[PDB]
Amino acid sequence: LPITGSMDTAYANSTQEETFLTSTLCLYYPTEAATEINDNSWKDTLSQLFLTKGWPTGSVYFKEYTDIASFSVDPQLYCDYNVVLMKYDATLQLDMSELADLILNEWLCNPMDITLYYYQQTDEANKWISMGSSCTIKVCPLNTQTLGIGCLTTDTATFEEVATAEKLVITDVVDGVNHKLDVTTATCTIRNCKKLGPRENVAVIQVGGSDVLDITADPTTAPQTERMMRINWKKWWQVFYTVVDYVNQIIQAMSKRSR
Amino acid sequence: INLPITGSMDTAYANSTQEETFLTSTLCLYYPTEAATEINDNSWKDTLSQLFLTKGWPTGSVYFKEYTDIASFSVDPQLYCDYNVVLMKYDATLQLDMSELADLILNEWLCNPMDITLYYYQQTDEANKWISMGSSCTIKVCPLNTQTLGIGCLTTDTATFEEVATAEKLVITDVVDGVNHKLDVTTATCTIRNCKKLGPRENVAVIQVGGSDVLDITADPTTAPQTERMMRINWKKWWQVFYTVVDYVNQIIQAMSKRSRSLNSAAFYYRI
Amino acid sequence: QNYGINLPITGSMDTAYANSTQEETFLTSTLCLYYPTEAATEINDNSWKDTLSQLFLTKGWPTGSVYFKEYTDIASFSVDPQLYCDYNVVLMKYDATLQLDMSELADLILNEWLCNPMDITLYYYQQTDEANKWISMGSSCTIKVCPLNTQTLGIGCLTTDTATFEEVATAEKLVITDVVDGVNHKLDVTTATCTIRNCKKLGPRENVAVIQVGGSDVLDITADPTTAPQTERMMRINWKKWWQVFYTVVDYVNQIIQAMSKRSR
Amino acid sequence: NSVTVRQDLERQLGELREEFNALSQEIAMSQLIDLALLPLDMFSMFSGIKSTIDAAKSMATSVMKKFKKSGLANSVSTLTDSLSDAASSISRGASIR
Amino acid sequence: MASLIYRQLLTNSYTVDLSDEIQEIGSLWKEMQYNRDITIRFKFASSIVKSGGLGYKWSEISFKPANYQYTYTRDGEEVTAHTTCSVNGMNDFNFNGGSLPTDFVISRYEVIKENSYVYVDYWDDSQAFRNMVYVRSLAANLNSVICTGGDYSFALPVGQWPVMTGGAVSLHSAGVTLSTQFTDFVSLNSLRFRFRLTVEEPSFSITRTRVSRLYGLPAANPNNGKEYYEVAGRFSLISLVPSNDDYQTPITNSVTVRQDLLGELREEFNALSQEIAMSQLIDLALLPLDMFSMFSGIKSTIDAAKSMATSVMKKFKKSGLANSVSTLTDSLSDAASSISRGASIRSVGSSASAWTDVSTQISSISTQTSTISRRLRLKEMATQTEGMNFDDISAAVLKTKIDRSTQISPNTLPDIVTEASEKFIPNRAYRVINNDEVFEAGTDGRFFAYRVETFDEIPFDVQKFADLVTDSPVISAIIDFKTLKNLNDNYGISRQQAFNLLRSDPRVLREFINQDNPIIRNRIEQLIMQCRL
Amino acid sequence: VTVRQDLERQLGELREEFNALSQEIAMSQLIDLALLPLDMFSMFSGIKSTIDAAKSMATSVMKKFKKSGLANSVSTLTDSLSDAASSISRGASIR
Amino acid sequence: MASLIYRQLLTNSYTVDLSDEIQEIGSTKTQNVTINLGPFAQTGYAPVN
Ligand SMILES: *[C@@H]1O[C@H](CO)[C@@H](O)[C@H](O)[C@H]1NC(C)=O
Ligand SMILES: *[C@@H]1O[C@H](CO)[C@@H](O)[C@H](O)[C@H]1NC(C)=O
Ligand SMILES: *[C@@H]1O[C@H](CO)[C@@H](O)[C@H](O)[C@H]1NC(C)=O
Ligand SMILES: *[C@@H]1O[C@H](CO)[C@@H](O)[C@H](O)[C@H]1NC(C)=O
Ligand SMILES: [Ca+2]
Ligand SMILES: [Ca+2]
Ligand SMILES: [Ca+2]
Ligand SMILES: [Ca+2]
Ligand SMILES: [Ca+2]
Ligand SMILES: [Ca+2]
Ligand SMILES: [Ca+2]
Ligand SMILES: [Ca+2]
Ligand SMILES: [Ca+2]
Repeated sequence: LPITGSMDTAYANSTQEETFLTSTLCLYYPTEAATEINDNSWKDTLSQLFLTKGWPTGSVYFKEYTDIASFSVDPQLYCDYNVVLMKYDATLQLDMSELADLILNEWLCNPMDITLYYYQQTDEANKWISMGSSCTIKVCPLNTQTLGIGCLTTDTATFEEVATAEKLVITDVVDGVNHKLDVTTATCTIRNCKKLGPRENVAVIQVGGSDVLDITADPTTAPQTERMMRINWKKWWQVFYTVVDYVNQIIQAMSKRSR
Repeated sequence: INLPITGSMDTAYANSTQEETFLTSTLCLYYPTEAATEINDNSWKDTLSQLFLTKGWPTGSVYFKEYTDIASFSVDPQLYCDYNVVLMKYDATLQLDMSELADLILNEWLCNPMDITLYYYQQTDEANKWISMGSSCTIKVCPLNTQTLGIGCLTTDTATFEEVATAEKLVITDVVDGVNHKLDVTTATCTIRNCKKLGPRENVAVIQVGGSDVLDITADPTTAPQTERMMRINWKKWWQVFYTVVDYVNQIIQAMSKRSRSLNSAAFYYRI
Repeated sequence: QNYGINLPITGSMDTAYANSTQEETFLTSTLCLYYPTEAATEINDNSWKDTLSQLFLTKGWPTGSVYFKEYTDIASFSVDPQLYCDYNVVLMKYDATLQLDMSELADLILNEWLCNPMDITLYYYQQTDEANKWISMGSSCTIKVCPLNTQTLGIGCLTTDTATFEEVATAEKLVITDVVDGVNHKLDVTTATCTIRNCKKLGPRENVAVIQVGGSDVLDITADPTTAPQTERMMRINWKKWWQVFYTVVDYVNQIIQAMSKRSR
Repeated sequence: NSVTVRQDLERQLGELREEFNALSQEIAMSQLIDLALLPLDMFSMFSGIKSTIDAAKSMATSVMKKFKKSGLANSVSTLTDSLSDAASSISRGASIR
Repeated sequence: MASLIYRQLLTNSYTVDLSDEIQEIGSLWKEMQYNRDITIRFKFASSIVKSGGLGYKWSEISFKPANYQYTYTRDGEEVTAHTTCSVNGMNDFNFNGGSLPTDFVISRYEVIKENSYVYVDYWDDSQAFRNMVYVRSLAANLNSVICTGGDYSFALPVGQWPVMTGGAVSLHSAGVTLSTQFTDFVSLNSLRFRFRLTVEEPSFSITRTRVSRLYGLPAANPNNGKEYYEVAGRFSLISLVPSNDDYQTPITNSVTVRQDLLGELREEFNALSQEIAMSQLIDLALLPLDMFSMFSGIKSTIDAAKSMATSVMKKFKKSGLANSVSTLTDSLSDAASSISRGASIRSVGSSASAWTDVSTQISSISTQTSTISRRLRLKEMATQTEGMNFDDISAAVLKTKIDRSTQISPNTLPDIVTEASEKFIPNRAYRVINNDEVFEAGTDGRFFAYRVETFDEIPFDVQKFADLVTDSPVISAIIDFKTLKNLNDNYGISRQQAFNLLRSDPRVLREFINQDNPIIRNRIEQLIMQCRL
Repeated sequence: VTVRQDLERQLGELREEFNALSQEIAMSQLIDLALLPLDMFSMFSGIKSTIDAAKSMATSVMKKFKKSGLANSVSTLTDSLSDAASSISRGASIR
Repeated sequence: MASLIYRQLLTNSYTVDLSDEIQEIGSTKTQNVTINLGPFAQTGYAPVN
């Protein structure tokens, strides 16, 4: 619907200190942090600290995850404010970028029946996301009369391999050709997903090296958003105290979902 | 041309030059051997051609020029195409090499030969550098003073000269601008040229297949810019990289613009 | 300084002719000669270059503006000729058996070609206009062509048996091929020792000057068999020695450079 | 006798739309209005286009079989059905007024 | 428009000839949801026929139909299935080493290439393959298979063996149709797919001969020892189960239909006649209801949707209407040509005109008028009229009845369209205007001359009415003089309204019909009740 | 082998028959017939005897019809109109 | 006229069905291709033991 307004009105009070009381926060930290900390009451400690900023005790949740890939496998983020702490690993750069591309952006996902149907991408945002314990995907484009191009529609060895033993994959192929696929359906499920407007409710925080995340598959933007943040670390208590102290900035950089 | 141009802001003109050429574009990829190694296919070039055909490029317009290594490619890079894309892998031990390659191909250079022995050269502006190409270029430099003596070096003992390149194929050397230097180079295996930087080359596009943006095209440390035709990708396979390039070549081509100065095959003009 | 564009120029007919830019263009330009090894061989002198330079110095060309660049033979010169100067002269010996190669050399250097690459393993190529030719360089090029019909099948040749292809070159160091414009050709070439490039002949290069040393004028630059022109920078001489030729060039270097004109591109 | 004569891929309809958007506006108006008073029947409309094909296998039928799947034709049939139904006996829907 | 549809049927009659050629050289309702899954396991056969002599020569190595019967799992039930595979359109090669009795000769052997097509009839004991008696749509998406030829040795009693090897083609699914398997006492309805062949890399060859680098698949050993080739996919099918009051969905489709035989279709039409309205009918009688728009709203069966328009046309060009049209055209042509020996039958008019040649007379002016009016029905579908063009109203009634009538079928709509076109408004009148003097006429032997402004009769000037109706445009008598005068008397009428009613304008017609004028409602209801069949 | 001409003498005899039947035509009835929308059926039903179970005459005549001056001129005209509509920079170069 | 072309496409839509009937029937009633052998005769060796 349409929305009118004016410029003569005055600014209202600070919704902070009320959004905190009527919202929830959810940190997602790696097991390395719990290990290095080596304490059982650090959650109670951090909640009592948040209680000074105003976040009550029954509003902050900590949801451990053993590894970035195990997290990327069906991440069920259901909270009113989500923060993720992500270690940096050159060997895991594309995986920790696909995780970002998955959580930061909101996806309209339909299922996929490979064995019975052949699919194509329409626009630049209709991608193929596969999740599971070990995915191994191969693709063979086709021509107008269902013949392979550098591949054979039956001989799986002639297919083109794009993923190997990946727990999460985000596949973009040429938009306008019908592809046949070969996927380890036993261990991985694959969906055809159109990227809608971003998810303004999650905030990635990269604990280590330089900014590497390229959400945009197009290699021209390489944008860095407001809720893709960075930190340099040598311990984890410093990271968590920094998060605590600058949570208001994080929650100003995040905005509750519309859907 | 010196004469002026005019325009407007209300018109919808539609009146413009129409002509013909080689068939409305050409494109040339420069991919590393590692890509075809990982792929292990002998039909992938034709596959990519028939893919590009969906994006509009006809059969005889796309080309691939395999290059074994960044240094080998830096040694006399002969680009003669109407659009050039350069996939380039990340290696923290090669930052300077793959920034010199960028500063060479992205920018347009005007180079004059140099005779080390008979003469002692110098730089005038902040754009008059010395580029050396070959198989192994070991360069050494001695600045000089008003009375044609040395400064922390000796005109006779080459060991006293100050070293700036060791076992490099491509070197782009910038020294203090306004003093005469004496040089010692492996002239048998390398050729050095006094080059001047001109307006950029809008016909090439670098694509860092791997790690974060590092290329400091501008030798001055204050700018550290990043151009529209300086791209980055995150990769774990090469088929996905090529499918990405093909699905998003129209943006690459919107970022690249055909040349203006003239036609040429190398990465620099010769004007003696 | 609007580069990359082409604008209407204007002038008048009342302006007077300005001064002679000669005696300044010589100083701010460079002249490169390309002589054959036979010349220095006959001569048998080590200081002939300094001699010709001190002679040019009388005509106006200063000492280090002149350059001499030897070449053993016309074919070795045809192999990737890299002419990078501001005024090039090329002294060319006549041989009735080398006529086609020394005409291809002329058609390659006198003109300015816009050259795109070529890959034979993937595509089948066709020509579009009468100036879109295929120039092949290397040490020994053996080029064979098989034209195709509308339905991608050969004409008097088979697309597998390379022996049935039609041969246009046989171990040539430089070749310039024109074929029927409107038909796709499949090619066989010695890619290892030869590079082929699809080139379009643009307007001519006014920066070089060929000087035939011996026989009658034969060079047919224009591939079409109707023009057979003789351009202004296509010179002839009759010779029995080489010192006389070099003295002639030096004495008439001003007419040569008037026939030449600094490049556009 | 070959492996097979493949049929090369054709376009991305996005890019074909962009080819039209490149031929956005340079049509002449006198000539267009003179063109839009002509019965440009099937022969006239499918003869001149690109002047090169061997098959000729009823491309008018090939475009008709995609023409009768779209909104226009379905709307025409919907209108005719509505007219016939409403005429014959059919109750007017509460939303219909 | 609504008569343009008849004109278009007559025009496009030329397709009936090629349709019959094709057929010769070839030879309340509900909906149920297939799009069920299937897996087709099949195989080829061969037929080898050797010649006599010493045993070095064969005269045929050809393909042959091949049945197969197996079982597989689907949705947790073991279903028994049965396939039948055959081929069509193959290249017959031959090898010949000489005319001597000891030289290797294969006089004819078949190879399937891209110009061939294989057919795989399929059947199982599921419910779909007994419910598929009335289909609305059928289409299947199946994966491809790559079928390769195996080693085959020719049994030469003397010398070395020729070894047939290589060869391969790819079957992709393209095309689904119905078929039947004929058993001894009953018949089975089956679903035959058509795969197209795409040649592949392995080149067939005949060792110890001058045959090599020859692609395709021959009939020697197409299976390469494989017990069968297996494709897998989904088949999408829509049904026309004749269900009822909205419960008790059938199974096995539980019906018979009118194939056991019009006597009751006429009664259906005579029940649907008067329910039709008038304002909306006039709104529909101005629409060019061309073939698509006339045959779109029919929820046809899979065969009727393919041949409905041609089906009605092949009977529409057999009728009194078409024959009378051809007779009129032949009369006109023979009159324009035969003048020297001119047919002097009759001419009520200035000169001889085929529109004014009375004949077959088994009052004189009444007879002449009726005979001249029996050709204005041809003027109607010859586009020399001006008004509501009665055949248009007939076609509107037709299109308004065949979208409601339950009893419509492929064999049934043909000759119903024609009986309609022939028996809708049998008696009908027409008029011609000249210098503000209207001359009417009707096939019932009635004529009326009258002035436009002040309706008062006049002697009917024959030999002038004919001279006018021959060339001048004609109009229809929807608003005929009797009702027109009743209207001008009771419902006092204006000059423009009267001129438009003479011209039979739908605007003024529908305006009166919305003003609730019984002297027009009665006439239109009479026209409907005459459009009865 | 293949022939190089055929049907010419039959076509000549039919030419003579047409150029001898032309004169006996009448004018009034011809003007009466020239206002008739003589569709395919109207033109091909009233043949003299429908001589013997002929093929589809519409297709038979059309496969020759679309090779002649009339149809090629129609195509040329439509192509010229489209080419003139396409570009504006040419400057109405047909004079 | 220039919209009569759309009206004509609609009107002549019925021929899609005839074309599908061609496609389905001709492929069941196609005649096996027969090759014209070359002007030579593919002779070889004799039966060797
Ligand atoms: C907003 O803040 C001002 C000053 O802190 C306070 O006076 C006012 O009451 C606040 N607004 C509301 C709605 O309470
Ligand atoms: C471009 O063409 C249009 C119409 O042909 C004309 O009105 C306009 O003036 C032209 N542009 C210029 C700069 O003259
Ligand atoms: C032009 O030439 C004349 C004649 O030699 C000379 O006097 C004059 O100085 C020249 N112009 C200039 C600007 O030197
Ligand atoms: C007869 O028709 C009228 C309207 O046409 C309808 O209202 C009525 O119900 C019908 N009679 C029966 C018995 O259905
Ligand atoms: Ca991944
Ligand atoms: Ca995409
Ligand atoms: Ca492959
Ligand atoms: Ca370097
Ligand atoms: Ca030193
Ligand atoms: Ca410097
Ligand atoms: Ca040569
Ligand atoms: Ca040519
Ligand atoms: Ca040959």
